[PDB]
Amino acid sequence: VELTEEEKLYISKKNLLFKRFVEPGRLCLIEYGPYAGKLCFIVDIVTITRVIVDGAFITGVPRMVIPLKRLKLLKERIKINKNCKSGFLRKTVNSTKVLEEFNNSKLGKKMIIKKKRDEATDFERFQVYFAKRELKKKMTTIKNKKN
Amino acid sequence: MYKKEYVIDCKGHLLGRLASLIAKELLNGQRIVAVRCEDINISGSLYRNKLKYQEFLRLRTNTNPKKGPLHLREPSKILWRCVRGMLPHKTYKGQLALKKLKVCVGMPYPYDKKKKYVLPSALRAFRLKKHRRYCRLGTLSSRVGWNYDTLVKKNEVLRKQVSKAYYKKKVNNLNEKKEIKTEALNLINPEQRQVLENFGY
Amino acid sequence: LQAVRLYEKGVILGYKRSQRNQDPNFTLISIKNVNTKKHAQFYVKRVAYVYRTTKHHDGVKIKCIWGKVCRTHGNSGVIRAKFKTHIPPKAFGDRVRILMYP
Amino acid sequence: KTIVSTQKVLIPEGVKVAINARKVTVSGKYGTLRRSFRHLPIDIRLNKLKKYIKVVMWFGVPDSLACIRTVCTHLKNMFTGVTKKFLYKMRLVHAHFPINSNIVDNNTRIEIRNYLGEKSVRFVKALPGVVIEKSPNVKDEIYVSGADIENVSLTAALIHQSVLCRNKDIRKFLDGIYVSEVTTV
Amino acid sequence: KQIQKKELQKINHDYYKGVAKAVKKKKKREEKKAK
Amino acid sequence: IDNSLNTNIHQYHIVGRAIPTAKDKNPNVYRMCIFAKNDTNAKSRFWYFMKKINKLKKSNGELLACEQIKERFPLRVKNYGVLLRYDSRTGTHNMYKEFRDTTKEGAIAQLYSEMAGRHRARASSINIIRISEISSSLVRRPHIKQLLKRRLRFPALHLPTLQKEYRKKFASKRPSTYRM
RNA sequence: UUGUUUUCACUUUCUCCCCGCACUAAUGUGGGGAAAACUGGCUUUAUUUCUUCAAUUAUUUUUUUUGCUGAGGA
RNA sequence: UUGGAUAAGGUGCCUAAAUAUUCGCUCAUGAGAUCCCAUAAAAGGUGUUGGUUCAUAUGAACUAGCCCUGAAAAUGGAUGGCGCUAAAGCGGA
Repeated sequence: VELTEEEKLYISKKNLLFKRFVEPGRLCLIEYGPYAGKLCFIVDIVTITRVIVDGAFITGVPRMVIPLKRLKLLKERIKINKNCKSGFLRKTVNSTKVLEEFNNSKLGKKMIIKKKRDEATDFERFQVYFAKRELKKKMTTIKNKKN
Repeated sequence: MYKKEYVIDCKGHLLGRLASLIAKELLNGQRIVAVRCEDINISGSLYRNKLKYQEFLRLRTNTNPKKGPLHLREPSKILWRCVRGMLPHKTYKGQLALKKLKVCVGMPYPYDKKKKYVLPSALRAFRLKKHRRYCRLGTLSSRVGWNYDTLVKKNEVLRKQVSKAYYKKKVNNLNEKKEIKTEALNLINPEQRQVLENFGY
Repeated sequence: LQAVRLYEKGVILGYKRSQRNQDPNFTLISIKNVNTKKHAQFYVKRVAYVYRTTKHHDGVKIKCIWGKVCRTHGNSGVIRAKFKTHIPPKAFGDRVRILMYP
Repeated sequence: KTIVSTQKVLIPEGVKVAINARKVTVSGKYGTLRRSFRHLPIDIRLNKLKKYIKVVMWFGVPDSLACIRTVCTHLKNMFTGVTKKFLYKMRLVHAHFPINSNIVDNNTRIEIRNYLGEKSVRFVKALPGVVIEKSPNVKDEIYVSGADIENVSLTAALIHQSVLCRNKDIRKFLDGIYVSEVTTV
Repeated sequence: KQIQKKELQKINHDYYKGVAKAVKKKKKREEKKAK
Repeated sequence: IDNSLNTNIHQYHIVGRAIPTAKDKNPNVYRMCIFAKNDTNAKSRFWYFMKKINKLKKSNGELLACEQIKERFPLRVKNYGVLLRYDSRTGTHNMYKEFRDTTKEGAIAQLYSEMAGRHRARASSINIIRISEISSSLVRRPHIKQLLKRRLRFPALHLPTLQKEYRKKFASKRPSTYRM
């Protein structure tokens, strides 16, 4: 009593016009208010527009309630229980290594490189400038040769 | 605000909010130009806007229509007059602010080859619930007597063909330059390659 | 190229205003990329206004007015500047330098 | 207020469908139809492997919840009209002046005369995709056939509305052309 | 502070118990006045 | 925690008594829990309720206890049924409503916003009564019924709200409210 | 004439069964039933920097960046 | 006179300051936007939001918020204008 290959391929190609649901355990990026700029995990739901949120203690954010308008839902997801709490959440987040998945897509890489870039100092800035000028000389040589 | 000029594409924008942003930019000595005014949108029903403009046309000074409040019909001048009324045009500073603004219906030539900017405070999808009636200002102008719409549309498609040609050519160029850069990345010293790779440059 | 700047550009707005009530004591200054008050407070520094003249004044064609940025104004990163002399209102919209020193 | 509502429309046997962001085109044995839905916040999922279409709407109030059945019924009528043609049977009424009907211009632009003996031409155009003739059964009988329910109904309504009189008591002067039957071919 | 914590639990518990009894009495009076 | 996000309502517990008199030696001490902004407003509202129900005011009475009731668990989901008494511009009604959130404070704040939005009933024209937690089974309003389904999930159609740091006046090209 | 005591009815699931057997918004699902107990809750020991020590009030303590003024002359 | 911090009042532009947050309502083919202050009623509405009372997710009867009708005057006309619908309207926090 199953559906084999039909079911698998169909689901895949079906492709839901809406992904990134708000199912409990989603990964979100707060983008308004003082906490904005950190990763968090949705625990459960209190209503349509108001929702709880609590990342594990890795990201450094306790358990409060934040209006959903400030959230930004992300691609990834974990599989916590509805009644889960900060302890088991910190267990399962490192069990799954979801944040490693996060900082490997385009957005995560952009975020971490932006952090390092605006953290960087004047010496690294000038190192980047000199490296870019060396690469520019190489590229103009290559392009002039290609003719 | 800090460039010699801005050029603003008017795709799916709201007249009032667009006028607000334009006027606030103008009052600080910054030159702004608007393009494709035929695509300005107005929140409300087409017939409600038609009725309001009908009342505007009804209004006229009785003594002499020559001194009458110029009704105008061109969408570009509609936006221009809205900004003028919204800006303190009766003073010298306000006159400078008003006359630092230039607009042309559809695309002209010297503006199709400069980057267009879109103001995210006036986009219809952002600032309107999807289930409430809206309008297209070009149709309103045609109703109130523009009679120059289909010409603008044909010019638009004629420009669109050349635009697609240019975009495909420049896409080819950019994809070639990216390959050149990635291939030439490894001829530099290891220190410079690591410097690039650390910050993704 | 040459002619380093090491300063940020700013635009002069009206004085410390209030509808139908002037107060030509301070000047309102807007900066390049600051947008919030929390980041506008970062600037308490000197400001140089440079303008041209039709004829020479002291052997050169350029004379300047100094001042200091006193305190942020409002929430959107606009600052109040106090100068040795009141800025003439001919200046609105021109560019002014906020110098890194001090 | 609710959050999630949905309906399911079965896809009939011989119809082929194609939807793209609520722009639907539907071919079949008896033509093709194209309808938009962009004026409605609606999600549509088309599973052509197991037929049917599922149409859902999120975060709705009854106002915008009403149109879900409008969409489902309109799609159902599209599929029925593309598998079997929509038809309307009209009858003409004449008391003392018999109505003259002339069918010209390759099944379009019928003319009517003699209605009260006016000796003036009353004619109406036909929407594209609509074919209108007179049935081989009864003289005052007229068949209208087509694919789109809206097109055929609009043609019938224009025929019905382009004949009425003026300043005559309709409660006794009962001549005119009306709608007898709705039918599927 | 465990003894004080027990006492506080007890006193607030008694407060809520009194409130709940008031709720139940009002509900019963409403049921009586219904008919 | 954000001061802008949080409201300013705290449950308060007040016990009071009339001054013992020669005519009546020992009066019946009263006790009551109410919602207000702070302790002073709590005392004022408590004494107003005294004046309206029992024959007693400030001068011929006094306070005994004034404490703050805080939640046992601030991060749980409950359901609250609250009875009201308000007066319209033309009459006076009572009605019973349901709400779902973390604490009674948020429930009362949400209720006040609901009244202001739906009946233009200004704050002084309201009276709260018999607010109590209720089970999932016995909730009486479908628009809170459906929230407690077995496994909820839904999309995120809410439009973006980015900081003042990035709410710039110009952009590169038109964004999309679709997002994910 | 209030306090005191009692009954049942209350949660997690990526657990399983029966009916629809693919019916879903759903990588699952509606309804009828089974399951312990990782989830969660409680009572113990040692720790708090692996992680919080919150929020408010009373009593104290500093700090980071800087604007304006410099009266008088004992 | 020189600085600081406020009152009433405002924070879309004019117009110095929030397209600020957050909670609900409102489609107006003559919407609405501060007391004095520059008019609107009796009666209605199967518009929509929330309630109460009854009857076996349905039928009725009520109830109050917004909105629509009622709603007509002469130089062309005014929430101050522009305009404003995920408000820059309404009632709050």
